[PDB]
Amino acid sequence: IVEGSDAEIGMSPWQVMLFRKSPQELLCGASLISDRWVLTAAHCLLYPPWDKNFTENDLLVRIGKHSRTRYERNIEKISMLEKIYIHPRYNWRENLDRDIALMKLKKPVAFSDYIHPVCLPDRETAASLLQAGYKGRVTGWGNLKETGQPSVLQVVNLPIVERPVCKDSTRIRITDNMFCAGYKPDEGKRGDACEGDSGGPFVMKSPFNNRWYQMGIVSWGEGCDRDGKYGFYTHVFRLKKWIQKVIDQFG
Amino acid sequence: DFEEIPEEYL
Amino acid sequence: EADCGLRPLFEKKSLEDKTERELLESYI
Ligand SMILES: Nc1ccc(CNC(=O)[C@@H]2CCCN2C(=O)[C@H](N)Cc2ccccc2)cn1
Ligand SMILES: *[C@@H]1O[C@H](CO)[C@@H](O)[C@H](O)[C@H]1NC(C)=O
Ligand code: NA
Ligand code: NA
Repeated sequence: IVEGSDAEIGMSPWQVMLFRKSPQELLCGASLISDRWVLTAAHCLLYPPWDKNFTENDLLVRIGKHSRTRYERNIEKISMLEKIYIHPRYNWRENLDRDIALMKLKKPVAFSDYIHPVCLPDRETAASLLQAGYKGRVTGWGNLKETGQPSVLQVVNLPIVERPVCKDSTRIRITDNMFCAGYKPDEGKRGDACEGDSGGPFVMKSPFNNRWYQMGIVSWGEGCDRDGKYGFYTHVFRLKKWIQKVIDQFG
Repeated sequence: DFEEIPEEYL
Repeated sequence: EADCGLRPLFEKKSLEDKTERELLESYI
């Protein structure tokens, strides 16, 4: 996260770290959506241009974390993966269309002050909240600058941007399965997700019921925090029928 | 670098 | 989950984090 700040303790209790077993390193962010299911970006698991194709046994999920590098004894919980599910129409060839994946844990994780699931939006919450100017919150342990790495989880609040402005900011083909967020050059304020924040959540706190909903997944950007560029996020609601199909079939 | 995690998690 | 999106250290104890108001103010 570029131009963000340290998270408060328990601020994002759905935050998940995807962790490579060997070598031991951060792979991505992710989010907890139930006691057995974690949501992330498909490119965190499968990206052939970079020879990335992880299997279940390659990976761990670390839940309840705040420090990036510490083993947070008695706080974090570490889970093994039973199965990965990647969207069948995930477009790794071109533009990361449908950049979404689910991971089922081998065993349920115990909730705590530090570990708690985020809600997924329904149609009405998404329609109400996914509006230009409305701000969401992005969190992660990724790079602090485009060109180091944080001691603890970083957070930044960013406004959703009008679709024509998103489209006009890039040569990449944008789809309805994406939205973009970030400040415009004339708005002064700054901030973006960056490499290493992939797969983490873009959340919004509904003013109707005071619950946090995950509207997006960190997907892509061209550089990080560049003037005139925006961060692109997987549109969770648009892909929720697939999420529900996987959980209903394999839960 | 990352602090080693308990071996039980492999 | 019926309890989703309600944080133990914030919503569950009626405490606000330091920047959630910025989100609320943007929801016009
Ligand atoms: N500001 C940022 C920057 C990076 C990230 C994390 N995500 C990635 O790094 C992804 C994974 C695949 C490549 N990539 C990129 O984002 C490429 N820079 C653009 C691209 C976009 C689409 C297709 C190919 C390429 C989030 N926020
Ligand atoms: C990725 O890995 C699996 C094997 O573990 C393989 O079946 C698949 O063809 C690989 N490449 C993809 C999905 O592009
Ligand atoms: Na209300
Ligand atoms: Na920007």
